[PDB]
Amino acid sequence: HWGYGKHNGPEHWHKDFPIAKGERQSPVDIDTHTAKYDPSLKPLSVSYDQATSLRILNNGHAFNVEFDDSQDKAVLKGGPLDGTYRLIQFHFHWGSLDGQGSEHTVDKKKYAAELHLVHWNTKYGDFGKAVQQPDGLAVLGIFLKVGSAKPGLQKVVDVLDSIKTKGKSADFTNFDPRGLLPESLDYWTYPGSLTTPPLLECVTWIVLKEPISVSSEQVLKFRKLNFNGEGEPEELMVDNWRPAQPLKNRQIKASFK
Ligand SMILES: CCc1c(F)c(F)c(S(N)(=O)=O)c(F)c1F
Ligand SMILES: OC[C@H]1O[C@@H](O)[C@H](O)[C@@H](O)[C@@H]1O
Ligand SMILES: [Zn+2]
Repeated sequence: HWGYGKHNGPEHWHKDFPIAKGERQSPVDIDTHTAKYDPSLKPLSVSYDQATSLRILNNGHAFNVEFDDSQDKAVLKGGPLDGTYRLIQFHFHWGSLDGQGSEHTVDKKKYAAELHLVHWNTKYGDFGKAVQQPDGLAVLGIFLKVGSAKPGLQKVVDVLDSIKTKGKSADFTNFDPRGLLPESLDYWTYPGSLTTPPLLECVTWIVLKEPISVSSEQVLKFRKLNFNGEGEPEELMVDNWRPAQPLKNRQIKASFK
């Protein structure tokens, strides 16, 4: 099955998932000079006060923090979005070293990691139907740099020892994703895809300009996770990022002048 290694990684995905070579693949490099301020973007609304986290899962590619999306609690709206998008999960991509790990790049700069908060468009009823639509998903992407610790991340860090290997999960209730946001909501936006197989072209990407800082100790604990299952030879879960893909017939819009 697909992964991030030499024999199953991003350069192989197109064989099982030919959309990998499609017209609106993600991630992309964000050329800050070419991105254009868009006055038609409405204010972005990140409304996470009633979020209900449930569980954290090592899926063999990353770890997902899952939310109760059975009703409108944690939602994203405004900006480029038409209607209401409900938070279903978040996860990260990260590197083996601090100089790589992000999926999006900014003027070709790679960050140490990238957080993805995944939301589905409520007009389609469920996530599965949403991923059959060109506007089914909105992913809020947040870069991580290594510096001061992010206090709101520590609860995630401290549970990772209990989900070291593929297929392990743990209760993860009462986690507040507001503690993972930077101060500014300035963002870039463009139409793209899932960055993992099945690579479906359903996503409105909203990538925040301001990174969050996490400590070296925090990201080092991400790097102790395993891609493999329990009892199998250890393959550290590192470098679980897809590189930038061709922009093709797309423009990146900026929320800020
Ligand atoms: C199918 C579940 C799923 C992912 F596994 C995933 F990695 C992403 S991503 N990296 O594009 O944010 C999604 F948006 C997503 F919906
Ligand atoms: O034709 C002019 C238009 O070209 C488009 O490619 C740009 O996105 C618009 O901002 C611009 O007004
Ligand atoms: Zn992701």
